[PDB]
Amino acid sequence: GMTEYKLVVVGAGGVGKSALTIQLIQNHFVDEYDPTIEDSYRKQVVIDGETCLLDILDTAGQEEYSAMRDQYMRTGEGFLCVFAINNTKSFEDIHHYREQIKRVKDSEDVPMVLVGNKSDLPSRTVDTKQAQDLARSYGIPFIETSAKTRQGVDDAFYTLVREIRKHKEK
Ligand SMILES: Nc1nc2c(ncn2[C@@H]2O[C@H](COP(=O)(O)OP(=O)(O)O)[C@@H](O)[C@H]2O)c(=O)[nH]1
Ligand SMILES: [Mg+2]
Repeated sequence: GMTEYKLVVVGAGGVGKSALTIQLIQNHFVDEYDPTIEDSYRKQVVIDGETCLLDILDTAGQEEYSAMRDQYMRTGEGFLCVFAINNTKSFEDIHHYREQIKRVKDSEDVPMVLVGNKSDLPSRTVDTKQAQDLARSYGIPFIETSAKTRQGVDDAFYTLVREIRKHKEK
């Protein structure tokens, strides 16, 4: 089969994980989607000339059993850590997601991208400078997205793929 990249979208409820995933996969903005639904989506894409499959888990938080969380984190190759630029708590929550993924994968080298979503809104509590500082501290890219307008969306996911490639070549 063509190469598959197993991506996982994490972040607080309300940041736009589902909207980002559906915009990536289907090229439409779904502005109401139950925050408690967790599902995987697939799309065949071309990234830097490589035809590949993205297998994307749109997470929704706690699981029936924590073992289910640990399972998807171990299976997942790269993580989109999403906050909303107008929600400081969601940004603070990134610290927890960063830690939890590393802790489960038992790794200090996990492909991730920091995503600040909802960039179409003028309302903002997290300045780009602050988000860049966090991404720098993690050694990962930072991308601002709007799932609403699709700005930055392919970049966020394709950049994550490129981070996975960097990890795999070691
Ligand atoms: N303006 C704007 N609203 C967004 C964006 N992404 C998501 N939303 C809205 O934010 C809310 C939460 O989005 P959702 O995708 O359900 O977030 P999730 O809980 O992280 O899956 C919904 O009201 C969406 O319409 C965005 O980029 N811009
Ligand atoms: Mg959702």
